Amino acid sequence: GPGSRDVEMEEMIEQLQEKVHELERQNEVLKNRLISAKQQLQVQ
Amino acid sequence: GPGSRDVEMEEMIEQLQEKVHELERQNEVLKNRLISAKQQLQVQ
Repeated sequence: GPGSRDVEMEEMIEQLQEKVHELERQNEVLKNRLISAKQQLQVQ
Repeated sequence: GPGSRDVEMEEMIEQLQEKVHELERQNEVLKNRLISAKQQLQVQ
């Protein structure tokens, strides 16, 4: 008989949560690139 | 199909999908700001 757990449901949810996490990481990288460029422009 | 939905689960899934969309929009803007500045650095 089928198991109590729906593994496919678990994976679908985990995939969506990981998509949010990876976009947040990419957002942070972009923000840091902008910070870095502005810091470089401000010298002198 | 038949219209049976768990309201709280559906709302959480939609909120996560909207977060993905918002992060994608935000990251497009940051990337395009960086591209714009590089293009300006090419003004000869």
